Amino acid sequence: GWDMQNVITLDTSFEDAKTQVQLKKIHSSVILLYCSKDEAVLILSEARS
Amino acid sequence: LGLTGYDFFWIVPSLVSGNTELIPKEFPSGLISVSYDDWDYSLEARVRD
Repeated sequence: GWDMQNVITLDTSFEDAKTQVQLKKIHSSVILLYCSKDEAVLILSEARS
Repeated sequence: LGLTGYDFFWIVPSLVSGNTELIPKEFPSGLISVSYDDWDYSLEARVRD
């Protein structure tokens, strides 16, 4: 009985475009993150921000 | 953050709604506010009172 809230795809720039808005609609849950390490560092830094 | 829409009714006091002729573009429509009347309660009525 999984509860898959949403699917997020940050195709464009992370800290510039509308991507942040998507990252802002995530609530307290488990985040399955799939990306390369170089950009995963940026994604996790933005998530901490 | 998705907190503005048809379901959220932001209600704010006269402190932010002063100077009604100037409206920032980031104020959502339907922003309920209360203020001292400047339309019906005229200046002559003010002086007379």
